[PDB]
Amino acid sequence: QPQAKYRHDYRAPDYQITDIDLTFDLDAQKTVVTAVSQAVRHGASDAPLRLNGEDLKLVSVHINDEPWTAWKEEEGALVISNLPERFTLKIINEISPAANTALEGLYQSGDALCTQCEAEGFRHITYYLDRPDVLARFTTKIIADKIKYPFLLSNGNRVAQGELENGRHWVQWQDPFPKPCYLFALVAGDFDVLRDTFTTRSGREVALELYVDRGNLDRAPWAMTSLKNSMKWDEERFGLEYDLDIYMIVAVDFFNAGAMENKGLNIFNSKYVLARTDTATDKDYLDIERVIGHEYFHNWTGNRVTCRDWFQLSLKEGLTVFRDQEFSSDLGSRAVNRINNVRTMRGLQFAEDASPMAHPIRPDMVIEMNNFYTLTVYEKGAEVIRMIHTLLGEENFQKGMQLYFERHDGSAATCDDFVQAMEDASNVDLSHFRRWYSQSGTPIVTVKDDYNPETEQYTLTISQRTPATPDQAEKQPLHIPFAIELYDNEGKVIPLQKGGHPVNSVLNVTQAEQTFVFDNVYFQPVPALLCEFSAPVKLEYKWSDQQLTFLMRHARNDFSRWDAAQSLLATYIKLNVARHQQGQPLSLPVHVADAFRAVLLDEKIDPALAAEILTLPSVNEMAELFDIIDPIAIAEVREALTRTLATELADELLAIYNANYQSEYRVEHEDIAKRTLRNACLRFLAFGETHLADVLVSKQFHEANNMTDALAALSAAVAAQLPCRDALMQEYDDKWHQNGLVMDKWFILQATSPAANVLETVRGLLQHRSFTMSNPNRIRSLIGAFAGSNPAAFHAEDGSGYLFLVEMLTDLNSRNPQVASRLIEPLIRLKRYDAKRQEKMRAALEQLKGLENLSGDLYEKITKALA
Ligand code: NA
Ligand code: NA
Ligand code: NA
Ligand code: NA
Ligand code: NA
Ligand code: NA
Ligand code: NA
Ligand SMILES: [Zn+2]
Repeated sequence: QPQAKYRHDYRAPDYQITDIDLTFDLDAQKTVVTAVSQAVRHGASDAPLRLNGEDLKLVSVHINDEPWTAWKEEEGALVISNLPERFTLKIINEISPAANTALEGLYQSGDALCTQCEAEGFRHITYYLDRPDVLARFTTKIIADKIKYPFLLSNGNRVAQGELENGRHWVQWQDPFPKPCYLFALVAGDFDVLRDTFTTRSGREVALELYVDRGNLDRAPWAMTSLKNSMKWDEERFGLEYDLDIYMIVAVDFFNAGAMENKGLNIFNSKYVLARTDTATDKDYLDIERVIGHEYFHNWTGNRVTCRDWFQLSLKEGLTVFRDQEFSSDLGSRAVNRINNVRTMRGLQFAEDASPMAHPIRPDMVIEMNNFYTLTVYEKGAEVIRMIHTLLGEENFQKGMQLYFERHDGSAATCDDFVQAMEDASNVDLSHFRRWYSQSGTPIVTVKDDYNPETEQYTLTISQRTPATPDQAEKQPLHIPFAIELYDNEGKVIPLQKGGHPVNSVLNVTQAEQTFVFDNVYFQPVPALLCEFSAPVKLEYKWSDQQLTFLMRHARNDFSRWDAAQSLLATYIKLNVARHQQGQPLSLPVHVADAFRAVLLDEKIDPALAAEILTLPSVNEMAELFDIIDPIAIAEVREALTRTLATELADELLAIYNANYQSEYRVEHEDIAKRTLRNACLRFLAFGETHLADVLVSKQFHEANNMTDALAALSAAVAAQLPCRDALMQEYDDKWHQNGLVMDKWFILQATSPAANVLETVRGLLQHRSFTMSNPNRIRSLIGAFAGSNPAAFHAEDGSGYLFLVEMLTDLNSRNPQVASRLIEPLIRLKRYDAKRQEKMRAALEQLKGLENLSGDLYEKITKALA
């Protein structure tokens, strides 16, 4: 029942706050906050100051040290009337970190106290202008028990400290950069601290401090290393240096999201900090690197230039995601990064864009802004930034970055400001391109071709449309950069030209329908279309199998080779799902299996690329091939396809598995790539002849000298239901039960198991010694993984998965609505399923709609879903 807010309602605030002096008298049960703000009236003389506040106990209100009588509290607010044009506001209020189970505001993480203020959490700390176009200079004094909280941290530099009576002490911090309150942070606790330094290119020496729970210093150096790598890369690639003297990171165990870019004092979920080779996989290492980079990158794209309002979230997030992908891609394998980001787009983001929650990357309407930290705003947002990069090229794109910062450094900006900077600096016209900000849904691009041997011309007829979405009945054509390459019979690229002039290979597809003609095409080409996934679109082209296997062999970009393989598999995934619905077993032409045999035996192919080709689309990517999802058929077909390839390629699989053995473990990209290939081979081998598979898998688990290899073996034992499974699963538990992060991997394998009794096991794990409903990571690794990553069990025909999720959400709605709203997502996809499943999913949603004290977070999603 809160009301929707609308982007078109934006208005400049009636009051600004320029400076705020905060004091916290910290205690888990009762913290007392004193906030002295210097305010200035911009609006009308008679306009009251309206402060946001949630669950605060107001103690006093003074204006220039006069106790104020002209105020009132209303729902979510303190409204203060009859004010001068400039004045000092002082508010004292109380809060209770220990009661804060939602983990928004000031809360408790184990024995630590920490904050999360984005999007609107600072209002849970004191009454404030909790909107990101109000930027203020903060000073923060923190008073606490010295033994319990020996480290008292906030943004910026320490400027004062003292000791008090009765075992208390205090520290005061000042951050010279004006900031919106969402970037405020405070941490209090007892930590081990890893300290290091980075010297910027101009010579600024930056102290780096990573704070971790006592005992975890053995797991901190990789995050420190990645922080230095991120700082170096931002200098080399974007020309950006860190702007303060200290960079602090705190790893906390209780955190709803991944991490948070609070200026000078980032707060991280420990999953994105803590690694050592026996606890963390290669993928953990690269996610640490990604996320460390991402928060660092926000220092410019988010902090030095922030968001005018929350509808502009993608201005920081699309651009910072783009930056983290570029970082990862530059340091590591660009092809593997691009592949993975495309898998995410097509299999997860396209599903959101086809859901009741569909929105443009710059939303128009929001009820609960924490619901809009989405695949769309992030991943599609980054694809839009990448399109700009495609249209401008690197040099002009960097000119646009520089112009963006020159204009907006020190302020809150809009998506439109950013696009204008890019357009003005490059002289590329982005007026049509802007529609990508305002239109939801995934465009479908249909391509037909014609080769004319009399004129040696090749013609592409390209059409686009975006189907209506629930949020938008009106859709219009976009400016779609559509990259192509044309290949002759020997696999060489044909120069693109027309009328004697070269033609850019990025075509501008701007109309509902258009034709493009290329001259001097001396041989009928095989096209590579939408190269490097040049726009976030569904491609419709009538490929032959042979065109696709030809691209798998000859395409110049590794991405195109993988993508061609995906298009080849899509045909046969669809075929086999229809078969499955008719009771018929898997059918695959011999020449398809041969294409994958060729990948395995090709000596020149990068193993990173080979590994991706040999990784089948996930059940989520497979679901996107279909209008109506049959999750049981998809799961069974994926397995049958794995078993068919395991049998047909058994000898080649074992040979490549053995050839990529590595005795040394290194977190190095060539090594990672070999190991990904070897483990991609193991997945198939696990589905071969049982006794061979069992031996191979058990052996890898017991001989692994690193968690990447041990987990790959354990996961294969679960997936193929091998005899060794229960023993290996018990061993892992017995060894790792005290380590939450490591047990998350195990809860995911339990939740995603193909066993017939998976729900009964998942329910039993609610009582496991390593599980707790108080920890978001545990919740997501057991309950989220079941609902979101085991659609076949979640969607069991008896409706048991939906009932289970309802029960869990009934708890989480009151305990932690943000995590609840993450976990409801699979139920809101009901219209993609068959009538009988829809009926049960609607019944489940209607039960949740009637919960007493329904959170705004759930209410928004439930009302869209039931419409
Ligand atoms: Na201000
Ligand atoms: Na001040
Ligand atoms: Na309130
Ligand atoms: Na690279
Ligand atoms: Na054709
Ligand atoms: Na054709
Ligand atoms: Na437990
Ligand atoms: Zn971010």
